[PDB]
Amino acid sequence: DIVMTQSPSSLALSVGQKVTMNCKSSQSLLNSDNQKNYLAWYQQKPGQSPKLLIYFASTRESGVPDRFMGSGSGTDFNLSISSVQPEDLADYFCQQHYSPPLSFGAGTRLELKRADAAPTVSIFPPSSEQLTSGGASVVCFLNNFYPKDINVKWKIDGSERQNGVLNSWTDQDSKDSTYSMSSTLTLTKDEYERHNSYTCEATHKTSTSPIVKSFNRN
Amino acid sequence: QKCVFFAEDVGSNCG
Amino acid sequence: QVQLQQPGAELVRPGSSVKLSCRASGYTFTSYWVSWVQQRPGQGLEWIGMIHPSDGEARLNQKFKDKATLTVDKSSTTVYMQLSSPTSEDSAVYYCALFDGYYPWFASWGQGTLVTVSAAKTTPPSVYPLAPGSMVTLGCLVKGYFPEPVTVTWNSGSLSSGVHTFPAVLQSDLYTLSSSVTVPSSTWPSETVTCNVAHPASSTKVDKKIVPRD
Ligand SMILES: [Cl-]
Ligand code: NA
Repeated sequence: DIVMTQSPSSLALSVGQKVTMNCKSSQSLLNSDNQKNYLAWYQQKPGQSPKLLIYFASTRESGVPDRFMGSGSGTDFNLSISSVQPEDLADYFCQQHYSPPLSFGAGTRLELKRADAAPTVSIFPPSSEQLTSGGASVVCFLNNFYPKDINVKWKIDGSERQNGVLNSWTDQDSKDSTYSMSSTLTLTKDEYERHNSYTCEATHKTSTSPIVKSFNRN
Repeated sequence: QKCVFFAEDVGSNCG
Repeated sequence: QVQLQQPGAELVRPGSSVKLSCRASGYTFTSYWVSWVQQRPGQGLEWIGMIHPSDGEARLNQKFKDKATLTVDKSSTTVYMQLSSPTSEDSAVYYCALFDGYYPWFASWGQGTLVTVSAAKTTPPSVYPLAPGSMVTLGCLVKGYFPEPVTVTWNSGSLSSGVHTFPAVLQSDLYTLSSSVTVPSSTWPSETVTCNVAHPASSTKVDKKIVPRD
């Protein structure tokens, strides 16, 4: 099978900028017969299905604006946009149409650039209503931060905890272009009551130190 | 047509 | 123009086979291959295989050889893909697509069917208030519901800004979701803050007040 490697995995850009995406194949996609490279490019907006942009590496599908530009040969290929518009903010995938099985790359995501924003971190203990049911969910919100690169860690009475933690992300906000994240550590009531200190830590660009929010059951 | 315009239709009887 | 009609969503029980539908129009159905494409949540695209409605011949990606079965119904110009012994790993969007003529790239796609694998039944959510240990943040934990979706509002919409409702996570056949709201310190706990959760599938609509904690 032919393996397709895209990079980068995400790009923050400003409206009007030119942008370039890379797609490499584990073997040549060049057919000597017609000297054409068998690669296609797709755009997928959030919640939508893919849309064909380019085929044969550099041919646009009818109705595709000429700010989309496919180039490359053999095993190295690029997709460029001369002037990134707001509607271009989407996922982009390359596909080799050289031989079956048809294979794609993991994709590149374009996202709108903006000024750094510090996350607002909040930590919530388990509700009484939940404790009654013998469950214990400690919640931590990290809201309205940029960029999206962030590291969050739970600590119980000092030592880090990973197991029992489920995270959830929002898309780039349509208003302020920020990201928000949710982290929930679920324990048993029994387990929750074995410890006193519960900590939510975040390492972000806007801070040279870790953002530490914690609570003591006392 | 079944024999799609691959450059190489591997594992098919389209040769 | 070409059309590929897929259902938006499909619920399937683990170990129970599901038959996905994709009705084709706008071209000679008996002349072109119809492919199936998988997209795991957050992951990329993966080609499953294709079937030719001329005689129902199928070619599968060997990775799904023992996973997927393709069938045709030419009386209703519909193509089907079936998944055997499905687990939660098979929860993804499944697209049917059509080649650009005989060229092996995809010029036409269906809307995609979101396949949720779960043996749970219509379960109502347990709504928990989250009171914190000069902007104060509150939250509601909407845990253990099935299926999607739920609706969360704060003070019946009066608080639209400062509200973050997060995508649900499927843990144990059940969905769990949380919502936060950020307000000035002067408004809580001095004033009333309420999250309104609606689970249409259960026909439930609960209101939970965020009360301070000594
Ligand atoms: Cl028709
Ligand atoms: Na096809």
